[PDB]
Amino acid sequence: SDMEGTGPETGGKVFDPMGLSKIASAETLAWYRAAELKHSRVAMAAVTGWAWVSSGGPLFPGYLSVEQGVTFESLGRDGYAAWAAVPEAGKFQILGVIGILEILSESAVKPHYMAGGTPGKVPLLWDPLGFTAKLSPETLARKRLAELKNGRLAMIGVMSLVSAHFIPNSVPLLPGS
Amino acid sequence: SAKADLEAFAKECNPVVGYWDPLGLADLPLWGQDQDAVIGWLRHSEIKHGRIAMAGFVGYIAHANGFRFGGIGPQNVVPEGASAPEVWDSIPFLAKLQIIGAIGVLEHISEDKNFLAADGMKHYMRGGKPGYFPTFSANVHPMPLNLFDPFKWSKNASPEKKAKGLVTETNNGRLAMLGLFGFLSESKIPGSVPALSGIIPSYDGDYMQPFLPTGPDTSLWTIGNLWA
Amino acid sequence: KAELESLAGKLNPVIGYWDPLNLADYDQWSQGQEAAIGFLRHAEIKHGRVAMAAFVGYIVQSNGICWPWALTGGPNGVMHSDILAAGGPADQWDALPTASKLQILLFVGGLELWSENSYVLGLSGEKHYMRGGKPGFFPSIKKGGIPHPVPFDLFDPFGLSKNASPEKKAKGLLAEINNGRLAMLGIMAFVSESKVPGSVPALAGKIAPYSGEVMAPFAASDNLPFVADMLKSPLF
Amino acid sequence: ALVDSMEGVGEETGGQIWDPLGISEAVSDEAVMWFRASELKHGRVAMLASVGYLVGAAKISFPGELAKGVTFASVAANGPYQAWDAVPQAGKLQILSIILALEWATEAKKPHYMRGGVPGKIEQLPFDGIQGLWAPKIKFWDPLNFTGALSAEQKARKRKAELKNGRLAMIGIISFITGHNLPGSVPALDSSF
Ligand code: CLA
Ligand code: CLA
Ligand code: CLA
Ligand code: CLA
Ligand SMILES: CC(=O)O[C@H]1CC(C)(C)C(=C=C/C(C)=C/C=C/C(C)=C/C=C/C=C(C)/C=C/C=C(\C)C(=O)C[C@@]23O[C@]2(C)C[C@@H](O)CC3(C)C)[C@](C)(O)C1
Ligand SMILES: CC(=O)O[C@H]1CC(C)(C)C(=C=C/C(C)=C/C=C/C(C)=C/C=C/C=C(C)/C=C/C=C(\C)C(=O)C[C@@]23O[C@]2(C)C[C@@H](O)CC3(C)C)[C@](C)(O)C1
Ligand SMILES: CC(=O)O[C@H]1CC(C)(C)C(=C=C/C(C)=C/C=C/C(C)=C/C=C/C=C(C)/C=C/C=C(\C)C(=O)C[C@@]23O[C@]2(C)C[C@@H](O)CC3(C)C)[C@](C)(O)C1
Ligand SMILES: CC1=C(C#C/C(C)=C/C=C/C(C)=C/C=C/C=C(C)/C=C/C=C(C)/C=C/[C@@]23O[C@]2(C)C[C@@H](O)CC3(C)C)C(C)(C)C[C@H](O)C1
Repeated sequence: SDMEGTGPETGGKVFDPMGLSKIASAETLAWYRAAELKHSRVAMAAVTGWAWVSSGGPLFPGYLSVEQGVTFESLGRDGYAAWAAVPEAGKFQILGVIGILEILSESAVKPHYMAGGTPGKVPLLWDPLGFTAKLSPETLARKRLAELKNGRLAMIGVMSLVSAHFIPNSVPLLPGS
Repeated sequence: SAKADLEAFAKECNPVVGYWDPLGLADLPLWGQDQDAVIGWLRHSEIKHGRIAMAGFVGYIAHANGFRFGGIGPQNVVPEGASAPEVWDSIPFLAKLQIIGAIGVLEHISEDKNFLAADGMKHYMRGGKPGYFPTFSANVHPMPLNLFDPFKWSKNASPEKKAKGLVTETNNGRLAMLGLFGFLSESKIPGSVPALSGIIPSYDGDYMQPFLPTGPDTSLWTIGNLWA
Repeated sequence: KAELESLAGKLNPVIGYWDPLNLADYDQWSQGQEAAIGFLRHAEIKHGRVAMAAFVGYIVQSNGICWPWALTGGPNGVMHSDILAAGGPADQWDALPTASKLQILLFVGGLELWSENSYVLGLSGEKHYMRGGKPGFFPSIKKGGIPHPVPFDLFDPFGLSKNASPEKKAKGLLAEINNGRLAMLGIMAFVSESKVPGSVPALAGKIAPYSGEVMAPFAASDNLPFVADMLKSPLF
Repeated sequence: ALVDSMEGVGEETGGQIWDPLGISEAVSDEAVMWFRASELKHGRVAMLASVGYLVGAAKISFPGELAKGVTFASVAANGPYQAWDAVPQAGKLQILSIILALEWATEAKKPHYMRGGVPGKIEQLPFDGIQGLWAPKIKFWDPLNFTGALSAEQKARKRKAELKNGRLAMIGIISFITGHNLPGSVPALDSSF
């Protein structure tokens, strides 16, 4: 409906050529915004990682798992090839921490986003140092809109990287590997 | 209050530029510590950085030209002509330790509440004057003369002259920051600044590590040198 | 505005406001329309002034004229006529060491920064050329700042325009606009005659070849970052 | 007492009673007092166990000799699991004797925590007032009066912190033991756990 997210580049109006609303309630629109925000944030983290690792970056100094024979620089510079070179213990640790965090996010917000609440406001994991602890209500909406726009652009970015890795010469700026 | 004072101070620093805060640092709560304390901390950091940059610029010139104090002291170990980054490479390691320790003593005196309430003034993060160094009427043994005005040349100037002096101090500090890091950038990457290309030689060590090239353990002491 | 109708009529009474593109209605900056005509007028005047300067520079640099000064930098360097021995006045810019072009471009940039500043323009009495004000007005280099006193201002340094007639100043502004348009045509005719030999009726066999790009300030001899990577593919 | 007016709650499970299986609703008040006492004893035991297991895993040992002929580092030469079996049986029996005396004297106190006492509030002197037995007046909890400078609100906040840390410590010590017994289960334990 009205919500956040809209602004310039569309005319101040909602963008949905295929309908995908008018079959949605407040609960369904809240799910839409929660999924959009989670996908947006994950995609921003994903582009900030793949871009840093593949292009340049000093990489983390150290060893990564003193027992198995792996080095931070031995993982490589490719995105998908280095992910497979991450040990199974590290992969399971990452997935388990993410699962624990999201299960607690589902069970920790008592006005649930599907039962009231605000979509995308997950407990913890945001500013521990309180950078946005003094921002005005008017300025915070601008930052939320900027988050949404940067997240959509990053969604397109991760899918561009995935397309360039899987089917070569797609996304013409991205190289063949 | 503090923000308006920042606007005014930025106006008298440069009326053409004025208040130039692109990265909004005058609005971040650092330690959840209000606005005025953050402003005081930022101003104190700027003034301290500027003073250290000015002193470092003059010291860099003195070291690169060759300006040894005399005999017997720690200048005896440093070779005649080594460029400024290498005079903090051949002084004794204990000399570096005691220099940094005395700098820390001065920092502690600068923020000690007992040294600061002896002059009747408060912390810069608690409503004080940023960059103010206190007197020495709290030590335990009397100091001959203070740090800010070692002689009594000051203290008769008008407050307006003091404000103009503070503005000149801040501007000269920023310019000295730029100059000293021009020196350090030429000492690492060639052709960074155009004017100093070929003047300052290249350095290999780390500029942020005080004791990675540890100096010698040479005990420059005679008469009663019972500590070996 | 709609005052530019009368100004176009004063520039030429036969052909008045001539705009097939209707670019005065084009709100390219999404400000008020007044800002759009102000930007267009200031751009036209600045383009014209740069073009007359470049035209006279081309004319006096194309026929063996060079200053007898040095431009060396210390016991070696250009003799200030070796640039003249590089060809016509387009290889000369591509022969001015490295720092000379940098300092010239930075001087022009600081001059434009002095032009744009509303605190400097407002201290003279005018405003920015799109926020009202007078297009083409250069503010005083003396009143706005510059803590060490300077001898002269940029516009009218020797003072030989003071207490002039205001209608004479308006006539001078109109003549400046017309001579600016004519000088833009002249300097682009010369720049086209550099690369393209077959253009124009006149100027045949009087212009240096200049196998290079007129629109590339920095040359292949510059040791700035990229640059050589930026000159790895020519064009037409 | 009632499970509603208790100090678990926590912001992690929103701010209501977590109980998903309805254990506290099917049982009476006395079982809730027993559950809180068992939870707090479990949390304190698990906190001490987690700290000791981390110390043993870091190969940190006392400078000296455990038994005459047996160095502390000789026992600590392997992991924490194969250190309990290297302690002499007499020392472990003395440890269990002190623990048995503490448990017995703790439960022997009056207003039992089911019959009027506060669950988890172990009183300061468990070995006081016992005929035929004497002990110094060293307190069990806070021999130094650290929680005497605190107010009521600080005490409530630190009790909540204790409950949360106890639950985390139970998870941690069970993770340590399971990772040693079944390697590859807990990926956070490299080799020496
Ligand atoms: C570390 C030194 C230092 C410190 C602590 C400050 C502190 C301050 N400056 Mg200041 N300044 C400095 C150096 C410093 N300055 C230098 C070198 C110059 C000359 C270029 C200036 C010029 C200047 C102006 C013109 C003004 C200030 C102002 C201010 C105040 C608030 C504005 C702000 O965001 O802070 C400044 C911001 C920072 C210090 C950013 C933190 C450092 C970041 C995180 C690292 C960036 C590194 C990066 C590689 C730089 C890229 C450079 C380039 C590519 C663009 C604040 C007290 C305003 C004022 O008058 O208030 C008193 C103001 O209008 N500054
Ligand atoms: C054996 C240890 C133990 C005991 C006795 C209790 C007891 C209690 N807890 Mg508690 N808790 C524990 C461990 C324990 N907890 C752990 C480890 C966690 C972290 C996940 C929590 C998290 C927790 C929360 C968030 C809350 C409580 C609350 C409560 C109180 C009311 C719930 C109730 O009646 O359940 C009685 C409980 C039992 C009878 C224990 C049954 C255990 C079964 C038999 C075994 C199941 C274990 C299962 C297989 C998982 C094992 C693997 C594990 C390592 C992950 C009660 C006093 C609530 C409270 O205090 O509200 C006032 C409350 O909000 N607990
Ligand atoms: C569940 C609890 C538990 C258990 C079963 C063990 C079991 C063991 N520990 Mg151990 N330990 C624990 C907790 C525990 N630890 C904690 C919490 C610490 C941190 C203080 C340590 C620090 C520790 C060291 C440094 C060493 C052992 C060692 C040992 C082994 C030999 C037994 C021994 O000397 O005990 C010693 C046990 C302790 C000193 C812990 C005392 C626990 C009490 C309840 C705390 C008292 C409070 C107070 C802070 C203590 C100081 C008070 C005093 C200054 C007045 C054995 C495997 C030794 C080893 O590696 O094998 C020989 C050894 O050198 N432990
Ligand atoms: C040789 C075996 C033996 C003997 C002779 C006794 C004798 C006694 N027991 Mg007893 N007891 C024993 C074994 C024994 N017990 C065992 C194995 C247990 C199970 C752990 C108990 C548990 C027990 C309880 C629970 C109680 C008694 C009590 C008593 C006393 C009854 C009346 C009385 O004097 O109260 C007045 C009490 C005294 C005069 C106390 C003085 C006794 C001190 C401890 C003597 C010091 C002995 C010294 C340390 C050397 C012993 C070495 C040994 C530890 C290796 C009486 C002295 C009752 C009592 O009141 O005693 C506290 C009581 O409540 N006993
Ligand atoms: C294209 C290119 O490369 O250009 C290059 C050119 C070049 C030159 C190479 C470059 C450089 C280096 C630069 C510009 C370095 C600048 C260094 C700078 C600006 C250094 C300030 C020192 C101030 C001091 C020590 C203050 C002393 C102050 C003192 C001793 C006092 O407090 C005394 C006093 O206060 C009392 C007590 C009472 C007052 O009543 C009177 C006074 C005020 C006397 C650059 C940046 O790289 C750019
Ligand atoms: C009395 C009084 O007010 O005092 C002063 C005050 C005041 C205001 C300060 C003054 C001033 C300032 C100054 C110094 C102003 C200077 C202005 C300047 C320097 C004006 C250059 C123009 C160059 C042009 C138009 C070039 C055209 C070029 C043309 C037309 C061509 O080449 C055409 C052509 O190429 C084509 C297109 C094709 C070819 O086939 C054929 C040819 C080659 C023919 C004044 C004006 O001095 C008066
Ligand atoms: C105030 C408040 O709110 O309290 C807080 C306290 C606290 C601690 C801060 C909280 C937290 C956060 C955390 C860290 C929660 C962590 C939870 C965690 C880490 C839970 C791991 C479970 C692992 C299991 C079940 C393993 C199963 C293992 C199984 C099922 C097997 O494989 C067994 C088996 O292979 C055998 C052995 C052989 C055969 O038999 C076959 C099978 C396959 C069956 C909470 C939750 O926020 C609440
Ligand atoms: C030989 C002997 C022994 C001995 C000995 C002893 C006593 C050795 C002592 C060595 C000693 C006592 C070494 C001091 C150095 C002091 C320095 C470097 C101070 C610089 C101080 C400076 C640079 C201060 C500068 C400023 O203050 C100025 C001027 C103005 C202020 O506004 C600002 C500041 C504060 C910055 C034995 C073994 C113990 C017993 C045996 O029987 C005989």
